[PDB]
Amino acid sequence: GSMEELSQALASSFSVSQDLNSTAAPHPRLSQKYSSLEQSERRRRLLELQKSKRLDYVNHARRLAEDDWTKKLPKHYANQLMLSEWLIDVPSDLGQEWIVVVCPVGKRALIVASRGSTSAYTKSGYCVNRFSSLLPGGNRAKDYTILDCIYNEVNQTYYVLDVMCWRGHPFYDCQTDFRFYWMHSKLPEEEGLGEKTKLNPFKFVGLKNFPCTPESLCDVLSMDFPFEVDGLLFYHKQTHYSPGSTPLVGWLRPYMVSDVLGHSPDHPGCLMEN
Amino acid sequence: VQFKLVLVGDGGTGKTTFVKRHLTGEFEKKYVATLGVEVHPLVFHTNRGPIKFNVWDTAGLEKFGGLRDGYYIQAQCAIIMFDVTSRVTYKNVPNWHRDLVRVCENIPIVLCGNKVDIKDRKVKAKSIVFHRKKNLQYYDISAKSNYNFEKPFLWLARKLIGDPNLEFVAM
Amino acid sequence: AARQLLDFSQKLDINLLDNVVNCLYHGEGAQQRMAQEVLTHLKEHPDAWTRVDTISQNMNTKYYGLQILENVIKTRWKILPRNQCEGIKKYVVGLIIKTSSDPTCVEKEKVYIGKLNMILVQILKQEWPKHWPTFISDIVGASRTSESLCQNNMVILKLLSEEVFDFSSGQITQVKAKHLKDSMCNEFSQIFQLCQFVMENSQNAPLVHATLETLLRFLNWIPLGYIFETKLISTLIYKFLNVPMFRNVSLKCLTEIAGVSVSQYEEQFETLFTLTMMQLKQMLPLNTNIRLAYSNGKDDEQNFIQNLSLFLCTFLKEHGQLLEKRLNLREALMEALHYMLLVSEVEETEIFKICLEYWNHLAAELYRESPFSTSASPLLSGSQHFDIPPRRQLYLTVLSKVRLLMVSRMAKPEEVLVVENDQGEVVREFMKDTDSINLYKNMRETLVYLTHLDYVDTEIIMTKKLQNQVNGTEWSWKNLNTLCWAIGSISGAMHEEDEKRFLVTVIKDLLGLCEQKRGKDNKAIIASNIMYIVGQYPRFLRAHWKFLKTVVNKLFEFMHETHDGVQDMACDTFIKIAQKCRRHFVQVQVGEVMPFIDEILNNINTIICDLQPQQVHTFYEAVGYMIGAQTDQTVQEHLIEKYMLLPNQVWDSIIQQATKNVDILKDPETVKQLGSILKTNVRACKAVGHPFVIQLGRIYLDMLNVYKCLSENISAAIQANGEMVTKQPLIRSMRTVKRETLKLISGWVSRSNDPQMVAENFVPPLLDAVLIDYQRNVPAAREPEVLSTMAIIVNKLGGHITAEIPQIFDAVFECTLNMINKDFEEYPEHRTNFFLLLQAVNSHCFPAFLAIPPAQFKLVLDSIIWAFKHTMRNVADTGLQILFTLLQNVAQEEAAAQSFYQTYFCDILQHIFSVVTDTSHTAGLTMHASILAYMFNLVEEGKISTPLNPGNPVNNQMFIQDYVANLLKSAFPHLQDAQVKLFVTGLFSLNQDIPAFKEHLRDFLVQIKEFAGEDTSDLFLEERETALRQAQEEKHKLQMS
Ligand SMILES: Nc1nc2c(ncn2[C@@H]2O[C@H](COP(=O)(O)OP(=O)(O)OP(=O)(O)O)[C@@H](O)[C@H]2O)c(=O)[nH]1
Ligand SMILES: [Mg+2]
Ligand code: NA
Repeated sequence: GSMEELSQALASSFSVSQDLNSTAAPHPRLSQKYSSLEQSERRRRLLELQKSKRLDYVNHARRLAEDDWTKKLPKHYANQLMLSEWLIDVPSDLGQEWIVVVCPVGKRALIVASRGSTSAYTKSGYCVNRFSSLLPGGNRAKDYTILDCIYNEVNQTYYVLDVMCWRGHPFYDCQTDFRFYWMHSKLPEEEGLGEKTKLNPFKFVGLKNFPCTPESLCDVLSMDFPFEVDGLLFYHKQTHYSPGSTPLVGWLRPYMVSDVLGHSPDHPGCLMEN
Repeated sequence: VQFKLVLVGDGGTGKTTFVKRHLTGEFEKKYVATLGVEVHPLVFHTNRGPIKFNVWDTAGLEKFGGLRDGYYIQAQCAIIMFDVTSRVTYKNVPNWHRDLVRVCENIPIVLCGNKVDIKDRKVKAKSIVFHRKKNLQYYDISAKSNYNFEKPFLWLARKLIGDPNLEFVAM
Repeated sequence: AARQLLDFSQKLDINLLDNVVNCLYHGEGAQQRMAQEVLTHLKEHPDAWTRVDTISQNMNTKYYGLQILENVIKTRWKILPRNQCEGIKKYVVGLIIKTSSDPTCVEKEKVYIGKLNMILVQILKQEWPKHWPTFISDIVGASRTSESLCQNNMVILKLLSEEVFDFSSGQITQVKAKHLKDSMCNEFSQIFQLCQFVMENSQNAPLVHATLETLLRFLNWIPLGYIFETKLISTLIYKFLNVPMFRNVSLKCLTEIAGVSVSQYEEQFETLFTLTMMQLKQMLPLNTNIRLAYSNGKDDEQNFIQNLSLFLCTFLKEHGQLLEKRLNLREALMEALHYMLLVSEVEETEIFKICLEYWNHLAAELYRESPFSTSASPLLSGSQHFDIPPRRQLYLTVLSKVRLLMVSRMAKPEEVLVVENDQGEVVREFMKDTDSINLYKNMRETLVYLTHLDYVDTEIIMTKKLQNQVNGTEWSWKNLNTLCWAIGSISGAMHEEDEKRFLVTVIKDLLGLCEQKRGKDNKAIIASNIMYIVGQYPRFLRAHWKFLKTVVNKLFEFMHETHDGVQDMACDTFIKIAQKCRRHFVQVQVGEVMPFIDEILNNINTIICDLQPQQVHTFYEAVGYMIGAQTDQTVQEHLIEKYMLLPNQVWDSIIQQATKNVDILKDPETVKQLGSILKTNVRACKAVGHPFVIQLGRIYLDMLNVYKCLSENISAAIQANGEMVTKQPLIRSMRTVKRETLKLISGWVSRSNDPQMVAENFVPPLLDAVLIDYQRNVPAAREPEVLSTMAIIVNKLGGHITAEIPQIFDAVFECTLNMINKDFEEYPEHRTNFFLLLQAVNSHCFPAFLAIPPAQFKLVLDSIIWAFKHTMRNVADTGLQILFTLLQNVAQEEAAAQSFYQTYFCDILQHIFSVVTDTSHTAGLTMHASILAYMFNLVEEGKISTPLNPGNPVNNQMFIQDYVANLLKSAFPHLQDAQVKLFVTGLFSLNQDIPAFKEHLRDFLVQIKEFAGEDTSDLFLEERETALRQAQEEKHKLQMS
C-alpha cells in the first residue's frame, strides 16, 4: 500500500547529485533503481569520443593553485576529484584496455601544493589539513602541484592515486596510463617526499597499478599491501582526468572480484611511573 | 560620521569584555573592574562607507562610577547591558535607563542580555520585557561565542543614519 | 604641567573649564581630565557657587558643579547648618526660575535644567513635608501664573513621582518612602486639578505633552478614583489620541489604565475600549497594510504601531472575557482582533513577540476551556451540534487566521552557530535558550494548542501551503523552510492514525517536488526538509521498520553528498533517529534475519569515508544510543568491541610507538590523532553509559600515562619560554588531549552505577597521573578542568571518596589557593573551579573536614570567606552557598558544633558584615540575609556555652547584640546609637522573615551612605519598632507546636 510505495519512492527516487551507480550507495545488485543502471559500455564510448578538449585546464589548475574564483567546471575545492561508479557492466576488453589500482582504507582528498604550502580537501571541499610538503609548490609561483590521494591514518601517508598538475603543468588532458606512468617516475625522485621530516611531515607514496588480465587479477588478489585494503578501482587506460563521477573507472570490494570472473581489570602498554 | 556611544550596565556584566572583542578579537576571561570610563573608537565598514563609534565603556560598580551621568552628556546612542546569568543585573536596568535618558532625551538605545552561551540561564527570555514600553531594541549576545556580536551596532548604525538597508561589509 | 590638583590655591574657573573640555574631546590626556575631575572630589566643595555662578563647555561645567552639589545634599544635608540648607534651598529655586525663564533655554540643554530639577527633588526628598510645608500649594499656584513655570513644574512633579514610587527602593529607607509615599498622596488632588485644567484649557503644545508625560508617571500609583471617576479617560481618547503629536503618550496612558484589574470599574473599562476602537478606526483604516506602514514608516508611526500592539494585547489579556460576555461589545472585539492580525504581519521581532504573547494566551485559554476537536463535518440528526464550547465559538474564524500566522512565520527551531573555542578549533555550537529559540517554542506552543482545537484546519492550511510550493509557485527556500518547520513543530499534537495519513501526504509530495526542481541548490533544500520532518516523527518511524530502514540507509547515502550542508543534515537527523529509535536497531525486525546495528558496524568505514571529524563524532555517538539499548551484557560487550575497533586500532598503533620512544607523543600529527580518538571515546561514552567501562578500562592506564607525558611537555615548555608558548598549535593540541581525557573520565563516572567499583579501580590511578601532575606543573600550566573534573566525581561518589579527600586536597588545595590569593583577578577558571570542588567536598564529603587538623580546617574556612568577598558574581555566591551548607553541616555535629561556634561564630559575622555594607556585593543580598537570619535564629538556643566568659550578664543573645552594635559602631561612627541599636535589634526580630531581613539590610545600606547627625531624629525609631515586634509576635506563630 501507501507505506510500501512511500518506502520504495524514498529509496529509489531521492538524490541530490543524481548520478548513476554511485558508490555513495551499495552495489545495485543488492537493491531490487532509477539512478542506477546496468549499462556502461555505451556511456563509456561516448565519453571517450567526447574528449575533444575544449575546457581550459590550464586556467582551472591555476585557480585551485591561487584560490582565485569564477559541462561547467567546479568552482572552489569541492568536486575536484574524478569519481568511479560501481563496476557493473564489465568491459569485454578489460584485460588489455584497463588497469586496477589497489586502494587503502583512508580518506580521499584533493591535494593542492601552492605558493609555499600544501592543502588537503575532502570531496566536499573541507580542509582537513594545511601543512608543509616536498611537493613542488609545497615549500621551502610557477610550480604548483595538484594530486588525487587517499590519506591513510596509521601510516600518516597520503597515498597518491592520480596526478592532475605537476610542477605547474596540468595533466587533465592526458590518458591515465600516461598519468600513472608520470606519477611513478616523478614521485620516486623528489628528495624525500616518501619520508617523514619537519619540512615533509606527511609522506607521499604512489599506489601501484596492475594489468587486468585474468592471471594478474588472481595475483594482486594474493599480494601483501603495506596497508589495509579497501577496494579495487578499475581505470580505462585512455580516460582523461575529469572531476565528477564516471563509468570510465569502476569500483569493486575485494570479495566481489572472485564473483565477477576469477583479581581485577587492566594493565599498561606503557609502563612509565604509575 | 563619528558617533558617541555610552555603554552602561551593572558590574561584571561583560561590557569591557564585549568592547575588547570588537577591537582586538580576543576574549578576556578575567574580570578587572573598569574605573570611571574608558573611550574606545570602534570602526565598521558599511555599504555606504566607514562608521566610527566612540564607545564610552563606563563602570558599573558603584565605588568606581566616577563622573557617572556626567559621561552621558552629548551621547548619541547607547547600549544598556545585563548578564542573563544574574537576575540582579536585569532588575537594575531601569536605573541605568533612567540616568541615561534624564541626560539623553531621544537617542537610539539597545538593550543587551550578555552571556547567553552559559548553559545555566537564570534570566529567562520570557522575563525580558522592560524594553517594550521604553521603545528600546533588545538582543541576546555573547562576547565569548560571538553570538549576535554586531547586532547592537548594526541597529544603532541603521538608526543614527537613516538607512534600514544599511549593512556591515567588513572592509 | 598637569600636576595641578585643587586645594586652596584660591584657584580660577577657566582652568577647570578647560579640563572639562578635554574630558569630552581628546584622547589619552582626556583620561587625565577625568582622572583630574573625579580625583578632585576628595576634600569638599567651596567652589560650587563659584563655578555655576560663572560660565560651549560652560553648561558642561555647571553640570559638573551641580554634580558636586548633589553629593552634598544627599549625604550631608542633615548635618548642614539650617541657614545653609535654606540658602541652598533658595539658591536652587532661584537658579531654576531664571534658567527656564529664557526662550534660549531650548539649547541650554535640558541636561542643565533637568539636572537642576533633580537637585530640587533631592532637597525635596530630604525635607519636603517637614520643612517645606507650602511647597506643593506654591508650585500649583506658580503654574497657574506662568506657563513657563507650569511647564517645568510638571517636569518636577514627574521626577518626584519617580524617586518616591518608581525608584525609592534602594535609594530610600522603607519608612522614609512610606512617609513620602502617603505624603504625596495626601495632597495629590491639588495637582490632578492643575493637570485637568491644563489638559482642558490647554494650548501650549509643549506644556500639554509634558503634563501628559507627567501623567504617565502618576498612573503608576495615584488612587484609581482619579482614573475611573473623572473626565480623564475621556479627555485622553477625545482630546489627545486623534492628534499626531500626542498620539503616543496618549495611547501609553490608555495602556497603563488598561493594565488595571476590571473588578470595580466594568463600566469605565468597557467605555475605554468602546471609545478607543472608534478613535482608532479613524486613525488606522482597517484595510491599511500595517506591515507596509511600519516598513516605510518613520520613528513616530513605528512607535505608535508597537504601542498599539501593547495596548491591544494588554487589554485583551486583562479584560478579555469582559468583551466576550457582553453582546454589544463583540463587534469592537472582532475589530481589535483584526488589528492584532494586521500588526502581527509587521516584520519586526519585538512587535511580533508582543502579539504572539496574546495569541498564545487566547489559545491556552480556549484549550483550557476544551482541548478537543468538535464533531465530524455534518451535525447528525439535523440540528446544529452542541459540541462547540461557548467561548471558542466567538473565535472560530480568527483561530483559523492565527493558525495561518503560525504556519506562515514559524520560527527557526534550532540555533546553530559556528564557534572557534579556546583553541584553533572551529566546531558547531547549538544554543539552548536564546530569545530566538524562545520565539520558536512559543509559536510551536500556540500552533500546538490550535491543532488540538481543530487539527483538520491545521492540516488543510499546511496542505494548501505545500501545494503552493509544488505547483502554486509560492515557491522559495525561505517559504519551504518555514512550512516544514511548522509541519515539524506539531509532532504529537495529532492522533497517531491521523499523523500517518498526514505524513504520507507531506513527504510523498516533497519527494515528488524534489525530483521536479532542478539544481542541487533546490534539491539540497528540499532534501534537508524531508529529513528534518522525518526526524521529528519518531513514533511514525517506530511503527514502520521498512520505512525507518530506508530513511537510515538514505541518510548514509547523503553522508557522501558533497553539496554544502547536506552532510551536516544527514548526521544531525541520524542522531535524532538513533536516540528516539534505539531499540529498533538492536532487535531483529520483521522481514529481517539480523539486527540492523550489525550491518552498520560491518561498514563503519564505507559510511563515514567522506565525513569531517566533527560529523564522525556525531556518527559515533548516534551508534552508541543503539548499542546502549542492547541489554544482554554478552551481546552488548561484543557490540562495543566492534564499535571501538577503528579508534582502538589507531590508539594501539600510537601506544606501541610510544612504548619505544616517548617522542612521538610530541609529534603534532599523532597528538592531533590522539585528540580525535579521545573525542570519539567521549561521544561513545556519553551515549552508551556505564557499560562503556569495557572500553575505558581497556585504555585507562595508558591514556593516563600519555596524559602525564603531555602535561609535562606543556609545563616544561611554559617554564622554558613563558605562557606565550601557549598560543601555538602543538601546545594547544596537547591541551586538547588533556581536556578530552578529563571529559572522558568525569563523563563516565558521572554515568557509572557502581561507586565502590569506581573508588577502588578508577579513582586511585587519578591521584598520580592527574592530581600530582597538576601540583607539579608550573602555575601557568595547571589545567583548571582538573578541579571541575574532581568536583564532578565527588558529586557522584560521595561517601565512597571521602577517605581520599585528604590525599586529593594535599595535591591541589594549597597550590591552587596560592595562585588565587594575592588578588581577585588572576586565574579566573581556577577560582570558579576550585570553589566548585570545595562545594562538592563540603556537600557530599563533610566528614573529611572533621578529619583534618584544625589549622587545615581553618584554611578551608578562610578560602570560603575569600570566595564570598570576590567581585566575580559566580565565585562569591558559590562562597555563600558553601558557607550556608557548612553551617548547616556543623549543626549536625553536636560535639564539634560548640567548638566551631566558640572559635568562629563572631569572626564569620565580621566577615559577612564587611560584605553586606559593601556596595560591590548587593548581588549577594539574598544569601547575606539568609545566612545572617539563620545565625541569629541560632542564637536563640543553639549555642550551649558562654562566649564572653561571664555567663549570666552576657547571655549569648545580649553578647552578640552588643558585639554587633559595637561592630557597626567603630566601623560606621557617623551612625547615631539609635540607628545602630534599632538595626541590631531587628536582626533578631526579623531573623525568621527573610524577605523582611533583606529590606532591613537594604535600609542599613541607605543610612550608612548618609550622615544623619546627632540632631536629626526622622528615623521613626518607634514606628519601625512596632513592625519589628509585630514580626516578633509572628515568630512563635511561625514555629511553635
Ligand atoms: N561565559 C561568558 N563570560 C563572559 C561573557 N562576557 C563577559 N564574560 C565574563 O564576565 C566578566 C566581564 O568582565 P568585564 O567586561 O570587565 O565586566 P564589566 O561589564 O566591564 O564590569 P565593570 O567594568 O566593573 O563595570 C569577565 O570575567 C568575562 O570573562 C560572555 O559572553 N560569556
Ligand atoms: Mg566597564
Ligand atoms: Na558500471
